[PDB]
Amino acid sequence: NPIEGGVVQVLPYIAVMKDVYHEVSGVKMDNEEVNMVEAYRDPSILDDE
Amino acid sequence: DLAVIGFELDTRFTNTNRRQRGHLLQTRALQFRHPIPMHAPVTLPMDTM
Repeated sequence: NPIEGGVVQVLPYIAVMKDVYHEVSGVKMDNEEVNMVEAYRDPSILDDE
Repeated sequence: DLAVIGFELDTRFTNTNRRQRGHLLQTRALQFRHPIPMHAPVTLPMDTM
Protein backbone atom coordinates (compact mmCIF):
# COMPACT_ATOMS: atom_id res chain seq x y z
CA ASN A 1 0.00 0.00 0.00
CA PRO A 2 1.34 3.50 -0.79
CA ILE A 3 0.73 4.42 2.86
CA GLU A 4 2.87 1.53 4.13
CA GLY A 5 5.81 2.51 1.92
CA GLY A 6 7.90 -0.50 2.89
CA VAL A 7 7.92 -4.00 4.32
CA VAL A 8 9.54 -5.79 7.26
CA GLN A 9 10.33 -9.50 6.98
CA VAL A 10 10.09 -11.26 10.35
CA LEU A 11 11.72 -14.70 10.57
CA PRO A 12 10.79 -16.62 13.73
CA TYR A 13 12.77 -19.84 14.07
CA ILE A 14 13.76 -22.49 16.61
CA ALA A 15 17.32 -22.52 17.93
CA VAL A 16 19.15 -25.35 19.69
CA MET A 17 21.10 -24.29 22.78
CA LYS A 18 23.21 -25.79 25.55
CA ASP A 19 22.69 -25.14 29.26
CA VAL A 20 25.74 -23.02 30.11
CA TYR A 21 26.42 -20.51 32.86
CA HIS A 22 27.60 -16.94 32.33
CA GLU A 23 31.31 -16.30 32.92
CA VAL A 24 32.64 -13.75 35.40
CA SER A 25 34.61 -12.05 32.60
CA GLY A 26 32.44 -13.22 29.71
CA VAL A 27 32.50 -10.69 26.87
CA LYS A 28 29.95 -12.95 25.08
CA MET A 29 28.50 -16.35 25.92
CA ASP A 30 29.78 -19.54 24.29
CA ASN A 31 26.37 -21.19 24.06
CA GLU A 32 26.35 -22.93 20.68
CA GLU A 33 23.09 -21.24 19.69
CA VAL A 34 22.39 -22.75 16.27
CA ASN A 35 19.27 -22.73 14.11
CA MET A 36 17.70 -26.17 14.54
CA VAL A 37 17.34 -26.51 10.76
CA GLU A 38 21.08 -27.19 10.67
CA ALA A 39 20.43 -30.38 12.66
CA TYR A 40 19.23 -31.99 9.43
CA ARG A 41 22.64 -31.54 7.79
CA ASP A 42 24.79 -31.75 10.92
CA PRO A 43 23.83 -34.44 13.46
CA SER A 44 26.39 -33.35 16.09
CA ILE A 45 24.14 -30.48 17.20
CA LEU A 46 21.73 -32.77 19.07
CA ASP A 47 24.12 -35.40 20.46
CA ASP A 48 23.26 -35.89 24.13
CA GLU A 49 24.73 -38.45 26.53
CA ASP B 1 62.03 -101.87 -8.85
CA LEU B 2 58.97 -100.94 -10.94
CA ALA B 3 56.09 -102.76 -9.24
CA VAL B 4 52.65 -102.31 -7.73
CA ILE B 5 53.10 -102.06 -3.96
CA GLY B 6 49.66 -101.27 -2.52
CA PHE B 7 46.08 -100.22 -3.16
CA GLU B 8 43.01 -98.65 -1.60
CA LEU B 9 39.42 -99.74 -2.18
CA ASP B 10 36.19 -97.73 -2.25
CA THR B 11 34.33 -100.29 -0.16
CA ARG B 12 31.68 -99.69 2.49
CA PHE B 13 29.25 -101.46 4.79
CA THR B 14 25.61 -102.12 3.93
CA ASN B 15 23.58 -101.00 6.94
CA THR B 16 21.09 -103.80 7.27
CA ASN B 17 22.20 -103.62 10.91
CA ARG B 18 22.35 -100.01 12.05
CA ARG B 19 26.05 -100.08 12.93
CA GLN B 20 26.37 -96.39 11.98
CA ARG B 21 23.60 -93.82 12.37
CA GLY B 22 25.52 -90.97 10.74
CA HIS B 23 24.79 -87.31 11.39
CA LEU B 24 21.98 -86.35 13.75
CA LEU B 25 19.24 -83.75 13.35
CA GLN B 26 17.62 -81.95 16.28
CA THR B 27 15.62 -78.76 16.70
CA ARG B 28 17.14 -75.67 18.29
CA ALA B 29 15.94 -72.16 19.09
CA LEU B 30 17.75 -68.92 19.90
CA GLN B 31 16.37 -65.86 21.67
CA PHE B 32 17.40 -62.26 21.03
CA ARG B 33 16.56 -59.64 23.66
CA HIS B 34 16.02 -56.06 22.42
CA PRO B 35 15.01 -53.84 25.35
CA ILE B 36 14.20 -50.27 24.38
CA PRO B 37 16.27 -47.59 26.18
CA MET B 38 15.05 -44.17 27.26
CA HIS B 39 17.01 -41.33 25.69
CA ALA B 40 18.15 -37.96 27.00
CA PRO B 41 15.51 -35.20 26.96
CA VAL B 42 15.37 -31.90 25.13
CA THR B 43 14.00 -29.06 27.26
CA LEU B 44 12.26 -25.81 26.34
CA PRO B 45 12.33 -23.58 29.43
CA MET B 46 9.96 -20.64 29.71
CA ASP B 47 8.89 -18.10 32.30
CA THR B 48 6.42 -19.54 34.79
CA MET B 49 4.52 -16.24 34.87
